[PDB]
Amino acid sequence: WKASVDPLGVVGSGADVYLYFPVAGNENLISRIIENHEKADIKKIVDRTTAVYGAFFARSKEFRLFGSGSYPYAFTNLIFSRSDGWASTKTHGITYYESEHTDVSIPAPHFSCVIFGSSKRERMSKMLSRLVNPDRPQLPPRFEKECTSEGTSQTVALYIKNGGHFITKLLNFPQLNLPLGAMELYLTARRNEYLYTLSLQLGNAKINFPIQFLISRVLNAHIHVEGDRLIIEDGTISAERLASVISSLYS
Repeated sequence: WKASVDPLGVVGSGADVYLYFPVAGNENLISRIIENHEKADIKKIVDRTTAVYGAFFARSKEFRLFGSGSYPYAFTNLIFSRSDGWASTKTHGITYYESEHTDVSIPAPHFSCVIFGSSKRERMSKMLSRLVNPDRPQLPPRFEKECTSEGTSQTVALYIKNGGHFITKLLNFPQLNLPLGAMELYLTARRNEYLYTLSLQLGNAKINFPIQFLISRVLNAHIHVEGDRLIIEDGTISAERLASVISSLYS
């Protein structure tokens, strides 16, 4: 069953936000996000991970994460200590570790699964069943491309169904509840900030040159419209604010 695993089919269909982080080049950002949510075992896992695939579900308030990495027995044995509030349970052989808000499995030496969030978060055995029968989420072409680029790219990818709501956060405005569609967002680290490009689905709504210029100057970015999509390129956001924007999905 480990022969062919699509991590996006494992985190599941129907998410409000899909995320992909190559760990190399994005260490500080991922550390900050983890810190915002509460400890050592998760950081330890990340330090052995090459790529993280994530899905956030607003209704059940949870993140589901899948990591590709190297998780040998000598490593796993030394984490999930009961003095840290981790309980283990035994199941087709696999061990599950549970805590108040975080469940973790290492179902094979190169895969990790983490489910974090409210008491309505998915059961680990249900996520693990998607190792055998995966879901089939639909993702945009560059997001799909980034997901198979580990080693060649360090671009962080997000796909956000409610792009209206996210754009206000990302651009530091207040919550307006804009009538806009899906957003694709691609970021790459420069020093302590991120450079990004995004596309935002506008629908039939027009955006005139005045609103365009003002956002543009606010962001110090190149902006244009293509068909029904607003394209922003060369925007910047600090790694600290980016981490907060992502963290703020939960709570």
